[PDB]
Amino acid sequence: ITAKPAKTPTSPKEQAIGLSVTFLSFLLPAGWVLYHLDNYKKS
Amino acid sequence: MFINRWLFSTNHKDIGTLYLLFGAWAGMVGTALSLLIRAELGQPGTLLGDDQIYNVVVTAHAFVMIFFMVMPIMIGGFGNWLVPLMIGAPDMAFPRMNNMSFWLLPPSFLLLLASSMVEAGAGTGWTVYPPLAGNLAHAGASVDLTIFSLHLAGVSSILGAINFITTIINMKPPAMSQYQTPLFVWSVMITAVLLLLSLPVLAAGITMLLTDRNLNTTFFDPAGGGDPILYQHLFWFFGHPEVYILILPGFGMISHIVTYYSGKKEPFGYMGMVWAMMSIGFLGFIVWAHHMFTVGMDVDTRAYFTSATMIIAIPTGVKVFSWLATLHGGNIKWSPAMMWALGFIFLFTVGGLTGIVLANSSLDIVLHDTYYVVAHFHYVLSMGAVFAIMGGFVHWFPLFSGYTLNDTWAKIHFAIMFVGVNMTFFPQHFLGLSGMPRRYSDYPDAYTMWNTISSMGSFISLTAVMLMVFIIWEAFASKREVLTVDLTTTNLEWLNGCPPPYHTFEEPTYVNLK
Amino acid sequence: KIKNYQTAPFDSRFPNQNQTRNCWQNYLDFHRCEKAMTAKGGDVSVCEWYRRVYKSLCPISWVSTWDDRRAEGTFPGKI
Amino acid sequence: HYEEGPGKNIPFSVENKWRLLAMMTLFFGSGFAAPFFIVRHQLLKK
Amino acid sequence: ASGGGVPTDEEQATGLEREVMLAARKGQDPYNILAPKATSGTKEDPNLVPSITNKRIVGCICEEDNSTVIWFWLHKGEAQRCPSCGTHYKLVPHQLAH
Amino acid sequence: ASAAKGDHGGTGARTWRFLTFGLALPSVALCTLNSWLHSGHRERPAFIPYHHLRIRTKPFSWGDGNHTFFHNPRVNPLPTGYEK
Amino acid sequence: HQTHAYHMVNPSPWPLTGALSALLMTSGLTMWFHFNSMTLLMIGLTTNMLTMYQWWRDVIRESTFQGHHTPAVQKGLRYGMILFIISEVLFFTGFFWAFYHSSLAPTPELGGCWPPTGIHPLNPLEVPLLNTSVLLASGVSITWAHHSLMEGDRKHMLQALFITITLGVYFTLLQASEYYEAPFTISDGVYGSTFFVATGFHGLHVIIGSTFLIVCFFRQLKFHFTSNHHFGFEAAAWYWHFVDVVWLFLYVSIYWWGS
Amino acid sequence: MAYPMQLGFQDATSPIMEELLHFHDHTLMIVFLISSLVLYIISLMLTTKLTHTSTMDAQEVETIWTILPAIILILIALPSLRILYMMDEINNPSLTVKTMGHQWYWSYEYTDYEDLSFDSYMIPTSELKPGELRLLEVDNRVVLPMEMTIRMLVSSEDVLHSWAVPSLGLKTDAIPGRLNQTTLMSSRPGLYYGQCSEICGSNHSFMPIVLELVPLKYFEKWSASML
Amino acid sequence: FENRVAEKQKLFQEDNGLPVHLKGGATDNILYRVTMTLCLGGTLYSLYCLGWASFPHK
Ligand SMILES: CCCCCCCCCCCCCCCCCC(=O)OCC(COC(=O)CCCCCCCCCCCCCCCCC)OC(=O)CCCCCCCCCCCCCCCCC
Ligand code: HEA
Ligand code: HEA
Ligand SMILES: CCCCC/C=C/C/C=C/C/C=C/C/C=C\CCCC(=O)O[C@H](COC(=O)CCCCCCCCCCCCCCCCC)COP(=O)(O)OCCN
Ligand SMILES: CCCCC/C=C\C/C=C/C/C=C\C/C=C\CCCC(=O)O[C@H](COC(=O)CCCCCCCCCCCCCCCCC)COP(=O)(O)OCCN
Ligand SMILES: CCCCC/C=C/C/C=C/CCCCCCCC(=O)O[C@H](COC(=O)CCCCCCCCCCCCCCC)COP(=O)(O)OCC[N+](C)(C)C
Ligand SMILES: CCCCCC/C=C/CCCCCCCCCC(=O)O[C@H](COC(=O)CCCCCCCCCCCCCCC)COP(=O)(O)OC[C@@H](O)CO
Ligand SMILES: CCCCCC/C=C\CCCCCCCCCC(=O)O[C@H](COC(=O)CCCCCCCCCCCCCCC)COP(=O)(O)OC[C@@H](O)CO
Ligand SMILES: CCCCCC/C=C\CCCCCCCCCC(=O)O[C@H](COC(=O)CCCCCCCCCCCCCCC)COP(=O)(O)OC[C@@H](O)CO
Ligand SMILES: CCCCCCCCCCO[C@@H]1O[C@H](CO)[C@@H](O[C@H]2O[C@H](CO)[C@@H](O)[C@H](O)[C@H]2O)[C@H](O)[C@H]1O
Ligand SMILES: C[C@H](CCC(=O)O)[C@H]1CC[C@H]2[C@@H]3[C@H](O)C[C@@H]4C[C@H](O)CC[C@]4(C)[C@H]3C[C@H](O)[C@]12C
Ligand SMILES: C[C@H](CCC(=O)O)[C@H]1CC[C@H]2[C@@H]3[C@H](O)C[C@@H]4C[C@H](O)CC[C@]4(C)[C@H]3C[C@H](O)[C@]12C
Ligand SMILES: C[C@H](CCC(=O)O)[C@H]1CC[C@H]2[C@@H]3[C@H](O)C[C@@H]4C[C@H](O)CC[C@]4(C)[C@H]3C[C@H](O)[C@]12C
Ligand code: CUA
Ligand SMILES: [Cu+2]
Ligand SMILES: [Mg+2]
Ligand code: NA
Ligand SMILES: [Zn+2]
Repeated sequence: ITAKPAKTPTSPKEQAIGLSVTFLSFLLPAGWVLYHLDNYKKS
Repeated sequence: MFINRWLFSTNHKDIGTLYLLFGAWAGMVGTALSLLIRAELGQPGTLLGDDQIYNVVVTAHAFVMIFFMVMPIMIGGFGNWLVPLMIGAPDMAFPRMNNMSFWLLPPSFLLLLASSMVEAGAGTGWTVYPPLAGNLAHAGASVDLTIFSLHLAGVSSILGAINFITTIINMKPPAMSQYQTPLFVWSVMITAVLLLLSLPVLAAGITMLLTDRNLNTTFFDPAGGGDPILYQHLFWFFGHPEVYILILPGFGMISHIVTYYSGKKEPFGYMGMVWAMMSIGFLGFIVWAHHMFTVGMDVDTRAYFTSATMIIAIPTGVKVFSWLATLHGGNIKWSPAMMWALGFIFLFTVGGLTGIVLANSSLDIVLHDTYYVVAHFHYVLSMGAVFAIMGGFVHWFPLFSGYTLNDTWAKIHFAIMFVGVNMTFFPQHFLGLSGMPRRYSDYPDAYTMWNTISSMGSFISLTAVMLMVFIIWEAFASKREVLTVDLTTTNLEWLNGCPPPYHTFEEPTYVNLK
Repeated sequence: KIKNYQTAPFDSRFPNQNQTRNCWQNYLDFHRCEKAMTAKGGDVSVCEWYRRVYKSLCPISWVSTWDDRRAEGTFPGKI
Repeated sequence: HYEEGPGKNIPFSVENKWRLLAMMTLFFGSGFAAPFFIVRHQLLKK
Repeated sequence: ASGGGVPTDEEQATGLEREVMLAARKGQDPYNILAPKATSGTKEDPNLVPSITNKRIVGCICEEDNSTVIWFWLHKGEAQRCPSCGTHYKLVPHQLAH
Repeated sequence: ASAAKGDHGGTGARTWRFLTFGLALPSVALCTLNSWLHSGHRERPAFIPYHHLRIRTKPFSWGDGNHTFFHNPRVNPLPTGYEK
Repeated sequence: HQTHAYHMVNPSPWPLTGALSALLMTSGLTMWFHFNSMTLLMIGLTTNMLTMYQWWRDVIRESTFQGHHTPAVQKGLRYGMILFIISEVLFFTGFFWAFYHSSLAPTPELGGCWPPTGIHPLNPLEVPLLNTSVLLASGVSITWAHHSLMEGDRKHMLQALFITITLGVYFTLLQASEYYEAPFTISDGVYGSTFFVATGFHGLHVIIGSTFLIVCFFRQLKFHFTSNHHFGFEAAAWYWHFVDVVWLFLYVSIYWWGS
Repeated sequence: MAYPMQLGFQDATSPIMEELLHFHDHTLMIVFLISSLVLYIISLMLTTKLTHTSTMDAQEVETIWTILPAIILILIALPSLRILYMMDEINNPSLTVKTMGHQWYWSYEYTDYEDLSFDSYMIPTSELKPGELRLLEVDNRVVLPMEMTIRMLVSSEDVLHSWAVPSLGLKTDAIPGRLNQTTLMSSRPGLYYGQCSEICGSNHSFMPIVLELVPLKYFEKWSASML
Repeated sequence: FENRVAEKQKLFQEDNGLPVHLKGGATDNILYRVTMTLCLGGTLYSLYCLGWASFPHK
C-alpha cells in the first residue's frame, strides 16, 4: 500500500505523550478501585 | 446534520461504522471483566470476598464478549461495510430496518449492565441453567434483565440475518452467479442462515424461563412435572450453532487475507471452501448434546453425538489445507494482517484438535466442566475470532478511514498479544487434565503454579489492548492518506478509493452474460 | 421364599443411566401389592421384594414426601 | 449532501489530535473502568 | 359474478416503477435490471458499456464458470481491454432515460 | 387423496367463491350446530389439593396475586379450594 | 441520478424510536413483574404502536405514492417475508418440543401418566373442532379474495376479505370463551404451561394476522392495490396460512393426541 | 488428588480410568502428529522465494486430504466407543449408595438394610489439623468397601450440582427429580478427592467429595457406628 | 369510496426537499415531535428507575 506523508506528523515527543496518556487512562481508575478493595469489603 | 447522519442512518457504511465503535467499546468492558477473573485466581485464596460477585463477573464476561463485541464487529461492522462493496450493491436491501438492528444493541447492553447493578447480579454462568437461574436461587430482577437483554440482541441479529440473506441473493449483478461471489460474502450468507434458525429457539427457551420466574409455569421445575434438562436441550440447540456463527465470518476474512498477501488472484479450491462452509453449517445443527455428556442420557445417544461431532473435522480440514495451498508459491508479503492470519491458522488448529478430544463422551466425563474446556474455547474462539478480527481490522482500516496505520507498531502489537494469549491459556490445559473445575473462585493449593502463570499472561495481553488504542490514535493524529492499492482487479471493495464515497455504485457495474 | 438380599439387582426394564422410573415403579408395585393383600386378608410379605428395592434406590426425601401424600390423599399415581 | 473523504466519514472530529486523544481516552477509558465500578458498587451494598 | 374497480399498473403505477415498466415495453433497460449480452470483444467489435458519466466499473467473467470476476474502471475514449483475457470494452455513454 | 369433487381446468375466483359458500361456510355451520348442542356447563371437578397443580412460586403481578388471568370461580379453584 | 432499480431510503427516525420503545417495554415489564408498576409498560406500548404506524405509513407512501417499489424491490420484500415466516416456524418449534418432551415422558410427580392426574382435558370434538373449521374456512375465503383482486373484481375482493376478517374474529372470541371456561390454568403444572403458552402465542398471532388483513381492507377501500402489484395483501395471506397451519399442528398435538 | 506442577490426569484408581488414560495417550499421539504436520507445512510455504501465482488445479489433492482424516477419525472413534459402552454395561453391584446435592454440601444415604444417612461438609481453612488439604477435606467421608462394584445414584434437593471423582473416572450431574446412575469400582484402598463440577451458586468452589475405601469388615463396623 | 390515489402521488412527489416521514403536513411533524418526546421522556424515566433499584430500600 502507498500513502502520502503525514499531513500532521506525530513526532516521538508527541507519541510519548500520547502513549502515556493512553496507558494512564486504563491504569489509574482500575488501580484506584483495586488499591481500595479492602476499604470496600471491610464494611 | 449530525442527527440525520448518525442517529437516522440508511447508509450501510456509517451503520457499519456504528457497529465497529460499539464493538470496540464493549470489548473494553469485556476485557476488564476478564482481568477481574484472573485477579481473583492469580494467587490462592480470595480477593473479591464475595463469590456471587465473581460468578456475576464470569457471566457478564461471556455475554459481553460474545453478543456485544464479536457479533457486532464481524456481522454488523465488517458485514455492513464490505458485503455491498464486494457484490457492487448500492446499499443493503432494507436500509432502514438495518439501522434498528444497530440501535437495539445499546439498550440490549444497558439491560445487561443493569442486571449486575440491581440485587446481587446474575451469577448463573452464560448458560443460565435453571434452577440456579430460577426464582428461588436467583430471586429478583437480575436474571429477568439478563433475559430481556438477550431478547433484544436476538431480535437485532434476526432482522440483520434477513437483510444479509436478501441482499446477497437478490442484489448481485444480474450476470453474476452465486458461485462468482467472494468467500467473505458466502461466509456472511451462511452465518445469517444459522442465526435465522437458531436464535428463535433460544428465544422460545428463555421465554419459558421467564414464565417460570414470573407466571408460575413449570416447564423446567420438577414440582410441576417439568425437567431442567429440557432447557439444556433448547439452549444448546442454539448454542452450538452460535459457536460456528462466531467463527464463520473469521474463516472468510482469513481467506481474503491469506489470498491478498500471497499475491494470488483467488484462493485455492474456491468450490471446496464453499462446500466446507456449507457442510460445517449443516453438521453444526445435529451435534448439540456433546454439551450434555454428563446429564445421564442414553449410551446409544451419547454414541451418536460423539460420532456425528467428529465428522465436522473433515470439512474443517479442507479449509485449513486450502489456506496452506493458497500460500504455496506466493509472493508473500509480511504485513501485520498476514501475521494475524498465520496466527489464526495454527492457533485455531490447536483449539480444534482439543475439540476432537472432547467429542469423545468417554473422555468428556473427566474433562467436562474443567479448565480443559476453558482452554479449548479460548484457543478456538479468542485466538480465532479475535485474531481474525485483528487481521481484518488492520487489512481494511485504510479502506474505512482513508488513513494508514504504522506497520511497525502494528507488528509490535501482534508480538505482545501472541505471547500473552498463549501464556494465559496454554497452562489451563494442565489445570484441566489435573482436575481443576471451572467457575471456581479459589482452587486447592496444588493448582497454584499454573493459575499464577495464567494470570500473569492476562496482564501481557492488557498491554497489547492498551497499545492498540494508541495505535489507532496515532493513525488519526498523523493523517497519512492512502494513494495506491494493489490487487484491485480481484478485490472490488478497494476500487472506489479510500474512503469510498457516501453513495457507491449509484450506477451499477457492467458484467456480461457471454 | 428367596432372599439373602445384598442390593437391588440389574433390571432390563430400566437399563439406562436414568433410574428415576425404577425407584417409582417399585414404589407403586409395593403399595399396590400391599393394598391388594390387606383387603384379601393375605400375606403382606409377598410384597416384601418391592419394598426392599424401592428403599435401596429411592431417596429418603422422595419416599418421605410420597408417604405423606398417601396420608394426605394427594398422591398422583394409581394405587 | 454529507461531507466526503478522509476524516469526514466518522461521527467524531479528527481535526485536532489532542482533542481526539482526550475523547479516545474518555471513550475506551470509561468502558474499561465500568466493571471495576460495578464490582465496587456491589461490594458497598453488602 | 363479474365487475371491475381495481386499477391496472398502466393506469396507476408511478415514479421509478413506471419508468421501469414503460422502458421494458420498448425493449430497453435503462435501470440495469437485465444481464447485458456480450459481443465478440475484438477491437472492431467491442463490448459497448453504456454510462451516465465518463466512467463505469466493468467486471469480466473471462471464461464462463470462473469463480473470480476481474474488476476495472472503463473510461471514456479508446476501447480498453480486460487485464486478464484482453476482451475489448468501449464506453458508449449517455442519456439512457426517455 | 383428491377429496371427491372434480374441476382443475379453470381456477377462477368464481370457483373459490363457489367453495367459500358451497363447502367452507356450511362446514362452519354444521360444526357450530354441533357445538351449540353439546354445550352446557359441565359437572365441575372435585377439589383434591394436589401439589403438582395450582403452583405458586411467585404471586401474580396483578390482583391479590393468587388469581390467574382468566380465573373463573365456577371451575378454577385457588390452592386452598373453591371460592364462594 | 441513480441507474439501478433499488430504493435508497430517506433518513428515518423510526428505527431509533423502535429501539427505544423496545427498551421501555422490556424495562417496563421488569418494573411490572417485580416493583409492581405499569407506567413504563404503558408508555413503551404507546411509543411502539406509534413507531409501527409511522414506519408502515412511510412504506405505503414510498410504494403506492412515490413509486419506488420496482420489480427488483418487490423480489426483495418476498424473500424478506418468507425468511421472517421461517424464523417464526422455528420459534413455535421450541414450544412443540417442550410439549412433546413433557407429554411423551410424564414424570412421577404428575402420576407418570398423560394427561396428569388432576387435569380434565377439553374435548377436541366440541369447540376446538369448530375453531378448526373456522380457520380452514378463512383459508378458502382469503384465496377467493386473492383471485378476485387478480381479476380486478373490487366488490368481491372486499367481500371475501370481510368474510375472512370475521372468521378470524369469531376464532378469537371462541378461544377467549374457552380460555375463560377452562377448568385448568397456566399454573396447573406443565400441562397448563404447555397449553396456555403455545395456544397463547398462537392466539396473539391470529390477532396480528387479523390486524394485518384489516389494514389490507382499508387500503383496498382506498384503491391502493392494482391487479398485479399488491404485496401487502400477499404477505398478509401467507401470514394467515402460517397461522392456519400452526393451529392444525396445535390441534393435532395438544388437543387430540394429548387428551 | 492433584499434586503440584502436574501436567496430565490423576493416577488411575478404577479400571475404567486406566482404560481412558491409554485412550487419551492414543488420541494425543494423533493430535501431536497433526499439529506437527500443519506447523512443518506452514514454515515450508513461507521459506522460499520461488513462486507460482497462476491458477492451480485443485481436486487430485483434495481426495488425499478428505479420505485420510476420515480414516484417522475411525481410528479414534472405535476405541472411544468401546470404552463408552463398557462404562455403561450390566454391572451386578454388591451395594447401592445415594448422594444428594444441596447448597452447599453433599448428603449420603446407605439404605439397602438400615436407614443410614449423613451430611458431608467442607472443613474450614481455619479448622484444618496440620497436614490436611485446603478446600478438599470433608468432615464426614464417604466410606466404601474396596474391590467391590458399587451402584452410585446421584440427585439434588435444590439446584444442579455434579458429583465427580477424577481419580476414579466419574462425573454425574445431580438433577432434582432425577435419579442418575453410575458405577464405582476402586482397585485399592485410600483417600480419593473430587469437587462439585457444576455451578450451584456462591459456594460452588467449597463443597467437595472424599471417598475412603477400606475393606468390607471395616466398612460394616463403620456403617453401624453411624446410625 | 372513490380513488384519490393520484392526488396523493402528486403531493408526495412534490420536490420540496422534505423526508418522506414529514411530507404529509403539520400532522406528520406533530405526531413525530410527540413520538420522539415520549421516547426520550420514558428513557430518562427508565434510567432513573434503574438508579432507584440499584441500591436497596429499608
Ligand atoms: C507456558 C508454560 C509451559 C510449561 C511446560 C513445562 C513442562 C515441565 C515438565 C517436566 C517434564 C516431566 C515429565 C513427566 C511426564 C508426565 C506428564 C503426563 O502424564 O502426560 C500429559 C502431558 C503430555 O504432554 C506433554 O508432555 C507436555 C506438552 C508440552 C508441549 C510443548 C509446548 C511448550 C511451549 C509453551 C510456552 C508458551 C508459549 C508458546 C505456546 C505454543 C502453543 C503450543 O500433557 C498434555 O497432555 C498437554 C495437552 C496439550 C494439548 C495441546 C496440543 C498442542 C500442540 C502444540 C505442539 C507445538 C510444537 C512445539 C513448538 C513450540 C514453539 C512454538
Ligand atoms: C469459535 C468457537 C468454537 C469453534 C469453532 C469450536 C469447534 C469445535 N468444538 Fe468447541 N466449544 C466452544 C467454542 C468453539 N468450538 C465453546 C464456547 C464451548 C463451551 C461452551 C461452554 O460450556 O461455555 C465449546 C465446547 C465443546 C465441547 C463440550 C465440552 C464440555 O462442555 O464438556 C465439545 C465436545 O465435543 C466441543 C467440540 C468441538 C469440535 C469437534 C469442534 C470442531 O469444529 C473443531 C474442528 C477443527 C479441527 C479438528 C482442526 C482443523 C482440522 C484438521 C487439521 C483436519 C485433520 C484433523 C483430525 C483428523 C482430527 N466443543
Ligand atoms: C469471544 C469470546 C471471549 C473472549 C474474547 C474471551 C477473552 C478472555 N477470556 Fe473468557 N470466556 C468466554 C468467552 C470469551 N473470553 C466464555 C463464553 C466463558 C465461559 C463463561 C462461563 O463459565 O459461564 C469464558 C470464561 C473465562 C474464564 C473462566 C472463568 C471461570 O471458569 O471461573 C477465564 C479465566 O481466565 C477467561 C479468561 C479470558 C481472558 C484472559 C481473555 C482475554 O484477556 C484474552 C485476550 C483478548 C482480548 C483482550 C480482546 C481484545 C480485542 C478487542 C478488545 C477487540 C478490539 C476491536 C476492534 C479494534 C474493532 N474466560
Ligand atoms: C353465533 C354464531 C354465528 C356465526 C358467526 C360467524 C359468521 C361468519 C360468516 C358470515 C356469513 C356472511 C355472509 C355474507 C352475506 C351475504 C352475501 C350476499 C352477497 C352475494 O352476492 O352472495 C350471494 C350468495 O350468498 C350466499 O349464498 C350466502 C350463503 C351462506 C351459507 C351458510 C350456510 C347455510 C345453512 C344451510 C347449510 C347446512 C347443510 C349443508 C350440508 C351439505 C354439506 C356439503 C351470491 O349470489 P349471486 O346471484 O351469485 O350474486 C352475484 C352478484 N355479485
Ligand atoms: C385470545 C387470547 C389472546 C391472548 C390475549 C391475552 C394476553 C396477551 C399475552 C400476550 C403474550 C403471549 C403469551 C405470553 C405468555 C403467556 C400468556 C398465555 C396466554 C393466556 O392468556 O393464558 C391465560 C393466562 O395468562 C396469563 O397468565 C396472563 C399473562 C399476561 C401477561 C403477558 C406475559 C408477558 C410475557 C411476554 C414475553 C415476551 C416474549 C416475546 C419475545 C419476542 C421475540 C424475541 C390462561 O388463563 P388462566 O386463568 O391461566 O387459565 C384459564 C382458566 N379459565
Ligand atoms: C492428514 C493428511 C493431510 C494430507 C496432506 C497432503 C499433501 C499432498 C501433497 C502432494 C504434493 C505432491 C504432488 C506431485 C504430483 C505432480 C503434480 C504437480 O504439482 O505438477 C504441476 C501440475 O499443475 C497443477 O495442477 C497445479 C500445481 C499445484 C498442485 C498442487 C497444489 C497443492 C500442493 C499442496 C500445497 C501444500 C499443502 C499440503 C497439504 C497439507 C505442474 O505445473 P503446471 O503444469 O501448472 O505448469 C507447467 C506447464 N507445463 C506443463 C505446460 C509446461
Ligand atoms: C388490537 C391491536 C393489537 C396489535 C398488536 C401488534 C400489532 C401488529 C401489527 C400487524 C401487522 C400490520 C402490518 C401492516 C404493514 C403495512 C405496510 C405495507 O403493506 O407495505 C407494502 C409493502 O409490504 C411490506 O413492506 C411488508 C410488511 C409486512 C410486515 C410483517 C408484519 C407482521 C409482523 C408483526 C410482528 C409479529 C411479532 C410476533 C412477536 C412474538 C406496500 O407495498 P404494496 O402493498 O406492494 O403496495 C404498493 C401499491 O400500492 C402500488 O401498486
Ligand atoms: C417484550 C418485547 C421484546 C422485544 C420485541 C420488540 C422489538 C422491536 C420493536 C418493534 C418495532 C417494530 C417497528 C416496525 C419494523 C418493521 C420493519 C419492516 O417493515 O421492514 C421491511 C423490510 O423487511 C421485511 O419486509 C420483512 C421483515 C418483517 C419483520 C417486521 C418487524 C418485526 C419485528 C419483531 C421481530 C420478531 C421476531 C420473531 C421471532 C422470535 C421494510 O424495510 P425498510 O428498510 O424499512 O424499507 C425499505 C424500503 O425499500 C421500503 O419502501
Ligand atoms: C424432522 C425429521 C428429521 C429426522 C430426525 C428425527 C428427529 C426427531 C423426530 C423424533 C421424535 C420422536 C421420537 C420418538 C421416540 C420416543 C421419544 C422419547 O420418549 O424420548 C424422550 C423425549 O423425546 C422427545 O420428546 C423429542 C422431541 C423432539 C425434539 C427433536 C429436535 C429437532 C427439532 C428441529 C426441527 C426443525 C424444524 C422442522 C419444521 C417442520 C427422552 O428420553 P426418555 O424416553 O424420556 O428416557 C426414558 C428413561 O429415562 C426412563 O427409564
Ligand atoms: C487490572 C488492571 C490494573 C492493574 C494495574 C494497575 C497499575 C496501578 C496503577 C496505579 O494507579 C494508582 O496507584 C496508587 C497506588 O500507588 C493509588 O494511590 C493510592 O496510594 C497512595 C499511597 O500509596 C496515595 O498517595 C493515594 O492517595 C492513594 O489513593 C491510586 O489510587 C491508583 O490510581
Ligand atoms: C355461490 C355458489 C355459486 C354461484 C355462482 O357463481 O353461480 C352457489 C351455487 C349453489 C349454491 C348453494 C345451493 O343453492 C344450496 C344452498 C341454498 C341456500 O339458500 C344457501 C346455501 C346453499 C349451500 C347455496 C349457497 C350458494 O348460493 C351456492 C354455493
Ligand atoms: C461437484 C462440486 C461442485 C463443483 C462445480 O460445480 O464446479 C465439488 C465442489 C467440492 C467437491 C467436494 C470437495 O472437493 C471435497 C471432497 C473431495 C473428494 O475428493 C471427493 C468428494 C468431495 C466431497 C468433493 C465432491 C465434489 O467434487 C465437490 C462437492
Ligand atoms: C357500498 C360499498 C362500495 C365501496 C366502493 O365500491 O368503493 C360496498 C362495496 C363492498 C361492501 C362491503 C362488502 O360487501 C363486505 C361487507 C358486506 C356486508 O353486507 C356489509 C358490510 C361490508 C363491509 C360491505 C360494506 C360496503 O357496503 C361495501 C364497502
Ligand atoms: Cu454444588 Cu457446584
Ligand atoms: Cu457444541
Ligand atoms: Mg456441566
Ligand atoms: Na481466588
Ligand atoms: Zn476477462
